[PDB]
Amino acid sequence: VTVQDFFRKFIEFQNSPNEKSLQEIVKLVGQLDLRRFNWVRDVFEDIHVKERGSKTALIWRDINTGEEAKLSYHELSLMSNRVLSTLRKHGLKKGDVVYLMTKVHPMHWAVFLAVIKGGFVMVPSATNLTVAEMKYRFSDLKPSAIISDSLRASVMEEALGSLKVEKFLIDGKRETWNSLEDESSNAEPEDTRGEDVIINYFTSGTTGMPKRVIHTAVSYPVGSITTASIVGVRESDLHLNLSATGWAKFAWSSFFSPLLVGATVVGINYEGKLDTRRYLGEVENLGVTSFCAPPTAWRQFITLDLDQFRFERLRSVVSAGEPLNPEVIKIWKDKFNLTIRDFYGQTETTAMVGNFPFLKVKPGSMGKPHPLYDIRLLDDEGKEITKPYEVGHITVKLNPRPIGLFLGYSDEKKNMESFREGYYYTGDKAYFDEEGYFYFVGRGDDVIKTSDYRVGPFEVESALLEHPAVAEAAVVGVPDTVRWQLVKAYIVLKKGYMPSKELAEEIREKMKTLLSPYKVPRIIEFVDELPKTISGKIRRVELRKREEEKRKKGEVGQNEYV
Amino acid sequence: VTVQDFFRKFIEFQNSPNEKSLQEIVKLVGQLDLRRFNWVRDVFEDIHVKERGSKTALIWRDINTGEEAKLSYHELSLMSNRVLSTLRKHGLKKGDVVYLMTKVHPMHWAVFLAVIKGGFVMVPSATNLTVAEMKYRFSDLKPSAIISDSLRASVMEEALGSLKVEKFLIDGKRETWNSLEDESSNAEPEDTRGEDVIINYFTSGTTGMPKRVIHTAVSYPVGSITTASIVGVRESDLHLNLSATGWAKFAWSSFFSPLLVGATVVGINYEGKLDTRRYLGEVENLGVTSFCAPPTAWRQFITLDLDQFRFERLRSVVSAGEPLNPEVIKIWKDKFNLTIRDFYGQTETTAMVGNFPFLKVKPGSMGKPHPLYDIRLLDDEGKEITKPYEVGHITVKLNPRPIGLFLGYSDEKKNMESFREGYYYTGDKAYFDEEGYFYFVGRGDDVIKTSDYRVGPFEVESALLEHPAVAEAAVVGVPDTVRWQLVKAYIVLKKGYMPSKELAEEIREKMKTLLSPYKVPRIIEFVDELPKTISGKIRRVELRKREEEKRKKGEVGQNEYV
Ligand SMILES: CC(C)(COP(=O)(O)OP(=O)(O)OC[C@H]1O[C@@H](n2cnc3c(N)ncnc32)[C@H](O)[C@@H]1OP(=O)(O)O)[C@@H](O)C(=O)NCCC(=O)NCCS
Ligand SMILES: CC(C)(COP(=O)(O)OP(=O)(O)OC[C@H]1O[C@@H](n2cnc3c(N)ncnc32)[C@H](O)[C@@H]1OP(=O)(O)O)[C@@H](O)C(=O)NCCC(=O)NCCS
Ligand SMILES: CC(=O)OP(=O)(O)OC[C@H]1O[C@@H](n2cnc3c(N)ncnc32)[C@H](O)[C@@H]1O
Ligand SMILES: CC(=O)OP(=O)(O)OC[C@H]1O[C@@H](n2cnc3c(N)ncnc32)[C@H](O)[C@@H]1O
Repeated sequence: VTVQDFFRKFIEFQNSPNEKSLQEIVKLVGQLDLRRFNWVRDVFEDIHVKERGSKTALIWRDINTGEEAKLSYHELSLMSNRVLSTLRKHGLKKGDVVYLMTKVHPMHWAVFLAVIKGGFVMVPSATNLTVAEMKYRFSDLKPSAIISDSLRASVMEEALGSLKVEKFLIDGKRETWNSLEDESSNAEPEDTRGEDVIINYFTSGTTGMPKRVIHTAVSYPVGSITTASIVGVRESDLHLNLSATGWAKFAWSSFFSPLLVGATVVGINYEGKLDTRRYLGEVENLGVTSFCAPPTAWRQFITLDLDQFRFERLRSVVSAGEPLNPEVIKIWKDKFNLTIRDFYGQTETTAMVGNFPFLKVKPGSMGKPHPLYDIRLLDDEGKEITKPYEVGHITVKLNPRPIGLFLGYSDEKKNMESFREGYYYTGDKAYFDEEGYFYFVGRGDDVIKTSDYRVGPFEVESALLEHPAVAEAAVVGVPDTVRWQLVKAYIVLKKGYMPSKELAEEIREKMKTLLSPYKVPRIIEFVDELPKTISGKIRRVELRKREEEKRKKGEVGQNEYV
Repeated sequence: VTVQDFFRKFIEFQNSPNEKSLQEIVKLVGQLDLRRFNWVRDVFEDIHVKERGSKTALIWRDINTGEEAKLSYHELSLMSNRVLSTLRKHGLKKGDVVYLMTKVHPMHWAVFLAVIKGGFVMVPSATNLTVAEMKYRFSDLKPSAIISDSLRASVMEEALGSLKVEKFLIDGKRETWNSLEDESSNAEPEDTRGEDVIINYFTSGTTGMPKRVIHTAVSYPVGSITTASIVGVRESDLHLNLSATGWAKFAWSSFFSPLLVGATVVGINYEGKLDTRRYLGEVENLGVTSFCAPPTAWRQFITLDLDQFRFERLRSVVSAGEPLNPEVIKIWKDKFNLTIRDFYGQTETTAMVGNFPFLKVKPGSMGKPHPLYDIRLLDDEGKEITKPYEVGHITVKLNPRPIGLFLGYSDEKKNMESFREGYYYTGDKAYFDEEGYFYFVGRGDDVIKTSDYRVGPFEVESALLEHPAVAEAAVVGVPDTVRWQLVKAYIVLKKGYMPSKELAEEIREKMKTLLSPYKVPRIIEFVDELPKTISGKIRRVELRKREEEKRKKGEVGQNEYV
C-alpha cells in the first residue's frame, strides 16, 4: 500500500490509539517501499498541502518582542520553495552542507523543509554555541552554506574566519547577508533515496570530542512515527514542544511529530531564561492541546501557584530527555487531572520506549518499548535478560534493522564501540518490570546530562587544558535536583600555580568564553592526583563513588563550588 | 668541549665503535654550543680543508658516459666558494629559496656546500619530477633561484615559464644559463644560527598533496651523526650511497655522513634503470670500502651469480628506507662474509634506530634506537609499552627535543596531528624484542613506499580524476617482493567508457604525463563502487583485506596489471 495511504491510516489510528491498531500499523510499516523517497514532496505537499493547504500549519510567538505570526500549510510550502530556490541559486547541490543556527522562527521550519526537499545535509546548531565550538564543527564538516538569525550572526562570521561560503540570514544585515526569500520557482524535489542522509547532529560522546550522528530521509522523517505514537499527536491538535533549536527533540516534537499528522504547530521563542509563568500563560492563552516539555521545565512549573491556571483545552502532556520523578507527575495530575507521560530515546534514534496514551502509566517508569524497535536489555557479555528486576545495558537489535535508527556516527571507531555484533548500544542502563515496564537507572557511559543537555567529558577537559595553570582535568556528573546533573571539574595544577578560589574563578571565566553555558563547570576542585587504573586511564567512576561518600557525610576539601 | 674537538673525537670513535664510547659522545653533544653554527665554516673548512686539503674528497663516475672525475677537499671548497659568490652576485640573500635538480655530479656537492655556507634554503628536487609536479612545488614555495643539469633544463624552464628568477646550470646552454663558476671571491660564511633553516624537503602525506619538512643548519648537518654512528664510516673509507638526488637518503649517506668524518665520497651517476651487475662492477673496480643501498637494490643484487665478484676491500655494507628481508642478508653474508645492517629513519629525522657496527645483528630487525633520540613505542591512548612482542606506534619523545628532528612541517594541521602532547608520531608501527631490538610491522598511514620512494594516495587519486573517464579513484599499496609495495589504482568509470586493458593503458599513459614514474600505478582495476563508511570515507583497509584474500585463493577480476 501507497506512501500516502500509510500516513492517512496512521492519522486515523492517532484519533483513537489502541494496542491492536498499533500492531496493525507496525505490520504496515513492514510493507512500505521507501527505496526512493522525499518526505516534503511525498507527505508534506502530497498529503497536507493538498488536503490542508489553507489550514493554519504553524503559530509562532516571540515572548520577548510580542511579535506574532501564523502560517498555513500552503504559505509555508511556498516559503520553503523560495529558500530552496535561493539555495540552488547561490550554487548548492544535493549532499551540500548547511549549518542552521536560528531562534525558533517560521524561517527555521522553512529551512528544515527546503533541506529535506533539496536532499541537502543540514547541521542544526544551537544558539548557545560559542565561536570556539563553531570552529570545531567547521573543522570537522566544512560548510557549503550558513544560515543565522541576526543575533547569532556575529558568532558565525568570526568562526568562519577565512572560509568563503554562502552566508544567509533570517533578518537584515550589513554584508554578505542575503535573505533566503527570492524565487518560488525552481522548487523541484530532489529525488532522494530513503537511505540518503539529510541531517548531521553533532552529539556528545563519552570518550572524546563530539562527533556527528547521521540521519537519512527515512530515519527521522518516518521513524518519528514512534515518537508521535507515544505522545498522541492528532490532526486537530495544537502541539507545543519546549526544545532548543539545534537538537533532536526539536526535530522530534516541534517539527516531525506534528507535521506527520497535519496538526497545528505552536512555536514559542524566548531569549535567555524561561519565564516559567509567562510561558504557561502563553500555553493557556493559545489553547495548546498537546504539550511536550523536558523534565527540567516540569520541575520549574510545579513551584508556581498553579491555581492561577485553568488549562481548559489541554489534552496531551508528555516529557523526555531526562528522568521524571513521580512526585512531579502527582502534583500536575492533582492540580489538572492530567498525567505527564515519560518517553525515552536518543539523538541517535527516535522514540524507543514510553507511556503511550492507552497505557496505564507507571510513575518513574518510562513505560514499554515501541514494537518497531527491537529493544533488548543485555547483561555483560550480551545475554539478554529475563529476570525482571535485574539491571543491564539498553540495546537495539539490528537483525531486522529498525527504522528510526541513525545510519551511524561520523567516527568509525565509535561505530565499532557502539555497534556490537547484531546490537547497537545506547550505553544507558535500566531494568524490566514484571509487566515489561522499564525504569531508567542511569548511564553506563561517563556522559553527563544537565538540563536536557548531553555533555561529554572530553569537551570540557580539553577546554580546561587551555588555561595556562592546568596540567590535568577530569569532568564528572554531580547529582542536582533541578537540572538532573551538574558539571564538576577536578583539576591538577602545574608547579608554581597555587590552588585558590581566586584561581578557580579565573579558569571558570575563561571556560565561559569557550564552552556553551550548560557546560561551564558549576564546581571546581583542585586536587593532587586523579585516580587511575594501571593502564593510565582516569577512573571517573571512582570519582563519583568518592562524591557519593562525600555527600553522605557532607565533605568538601579545596573544592570551590562555582 | 669545542666544536672542532668534538668532531675529531667522533672520528676516533668511528675507527673503533663501541657502546661505551657512544654513550660518552652522547654526553659531549649535550655540552656543545651550537647557537650560532655554520657547518661548512666550522667543520668542512676548519677541520677537513685545513688538515685534509689535498686529500681526495670525491670520486665521481658516470657509468653511461664513462666520464670520470676526482676532487680534493680544497678543490671542492674553492668550487663551493665560486658558486656562492656567483649566487650572491646575481642577487641572493640568506633565507632565499633554491631549487636543486641535478644528476649525481660533483657540482651537486658544490652547490650543497654553497647553500649551507650562504644560509640559503634549498629544495632538493629529484630529476624524475614532471613539469606538472614542479608547478605544484613552485605554487607552494616560490623560488628565488634554480639550478639544473643540461637535460632537465627543459622541464624546469616550462614550469618556471611563470616568472623570471635567477637561473643556473651545471653545463652550457643558450638562455638564462649562468654558470656558477664565475668567481671564487665573496666566499664569506654567512653567520647562520643553529636554528636557521637551510633544507626544505617536499614529503608525501597520506591524506593529501605533499607538504614540506623543515631542516636547520644543525638538524641535518649534525643530527647526521646518528646516521654516521650507525653506518660505521671512517676517514680512511671510500663511501658510496645508492640514492636519487632530491631525497633525504642522499643528504644522509651521500653528503653529510661521509664528509663529517672526512671520508672519500664516491658518486656514481647512471641514467634510467639500474644495471644491477654493472653497478656492483664499478663498486669493486673503484674499491669502495663502505657502501649503502636501499633494500630494493639489495633484492636485485641477490639474483646475480655472485661468484663473479670478490669484494676485496669492502668493509661496511648497510641498508635503509624499507624492511630488509632476512634472506637477503643471509645470501650476501654467505657469499662475502659481510652483513647488511638495516637502519631506519624518515625525511623528518636522521637515523633513529639501526644495527650499529658493534651490535650483533638480528635478521629483519632494524636494531636498537640511537641514544640521541628518545624513541618510545606507544599503544593507542599513548601508553608506552613494556610487553616486548606488542605492536605499537613509533614516536619520539620531545621532552629534551632531539636534535636532528625537523623543526616541523609546512602545514600546521599535520603538525597538530603528528606532534601529540609530548610526542612526535612517525605513525610507523613496530614491536620490541625482549632485548630491546625493533621490528617494523608497517605504517598506520595509508602511505605507500615503492623502491624507497614514499608515495601518498591523494597525489595520485587527484591525478587520476584528471582523466575524462574517471569518476572515482582509490590508490593502495600492494605487496611486491622487489619494491616493498606496488601502486594499485581502483577506478570507477563514467558511463560510456567500457573497462578494457586498452582503456587502462590509455589512463596509464596520461598519468606518465602528470606523475613521477614511481607514482604511475603498476596496476589498474576497474570496479563498480568502492567500499565506504557512512561518512563517505573510502575503506582502503577493506581494499587490502580484499586483495590479500584474492591472493590467498589465487583470483583477479577485470584488474589489468600495467
Ligand atoms: C529546560 C529548559 C527550558 C530550562 O529552562 P532555563 O532555566 O530557562 O534554561 P537553561 O538553564 O538551559 O538556560 C537558561 C539559563 O542559561 C542562560 N543561558 C544559556 N544559554 C544562553 C544564551 N545563549 N544566551 C544567554 N543566556 C543563556 C540564561 O540566561 C539562564 O541563566 P541561568 O542558568 O542563571 O538560569 C532549557 O534548558 C531547555 O530548553 N533545554 C534544552 C532542551 C533541548 O532541546 N536539549 C537537547 C535535547 S535533544
Ligand atoms: C632503489 C633503486 C636504486 C632501484 O633501482 P631501479 O630499479 O633501476 O630504479 P627504478 O625502477 O625506481 O627506476 C628505473 C626505472 O624507472 C624509469 N625511471 C625512473 N625515473 C626516471 C627518470 N628520472 N628518467 C628516466 N627514467 C626514469 C627507468 O627508465 C626505469 O624503467 P624500467 O625499470 O622499466 O627500465 C631506485 O629506486 C632508487 O634510486 N631509489 C631512490 C632511493 C631514494 O632516494 N629514496 C627516496 C626517499 S629517501
Ligand atoms: C532526545 C534526547 O534526549 O537525546 P540526547 O540529548 O542525545 O540525550 C540522549 C540521552 O538522554 C537520556 N534520556 C532520554 N530520554 C530519557 C528518559 N525518558 N528518561 C531518562 N533518560 C532519558 C538517556 O540517557 C539518553 O541516552
Ligand atoms: C630516509 C628515508 O628513507 O626516508 P623517507 O623516504 O621519508 O621515508 C620514511 C619511511 O620509510 C620507511 N622506512 C625507513 N627505514 C626503514 C627500515 N629500516 N625498515 C622499514 N621501513 C623503513 C618507514 O615507513 C618510514 O616512515
